[PDB]
Amino acid sequence: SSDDISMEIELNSTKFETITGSDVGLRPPLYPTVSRETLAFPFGKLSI
Amino acid sequence: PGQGTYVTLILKPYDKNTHGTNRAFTIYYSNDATGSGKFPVYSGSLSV
Amino acid sequence: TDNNPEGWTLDKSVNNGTFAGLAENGVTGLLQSGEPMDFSGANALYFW
Repeated sequence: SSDDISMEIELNSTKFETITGSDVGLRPPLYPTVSRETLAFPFGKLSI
Repeated sequence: PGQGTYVTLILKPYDKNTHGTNRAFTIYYSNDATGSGKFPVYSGSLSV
Repeated sequence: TDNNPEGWTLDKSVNNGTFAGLAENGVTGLLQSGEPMDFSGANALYFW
């Protein structure tokens, strides 16, 4: 699930699109396949 | 620490053609006034 | 191009941007001005 999540802040006219493949080497696996387990994608101090 | 960048290099599995025979790999960096020497920044055994 | 601390150009100029050992769209990890706490560095003993 590489680079699957991404934040795209929209500025007054512009926008700046950062993807997690550019932040984290840690990937929350779909395993534990057991149901209703949610995952977390932490972003590090996005100096936008 | 100081000025510089984090870099997450992802590498392909072992192929006998592109990697030669030995499965080990070391990745360097330089500045680079090519001929200015490069510093080994990581060594490892590339996976299969 | 700028004095951004985390800004280091992904996929730089005319050079292909690949060793032929990574051969994927995954290089980046270029943001994240911060790394996690180190458990094998100088203060490893105190953290452990």
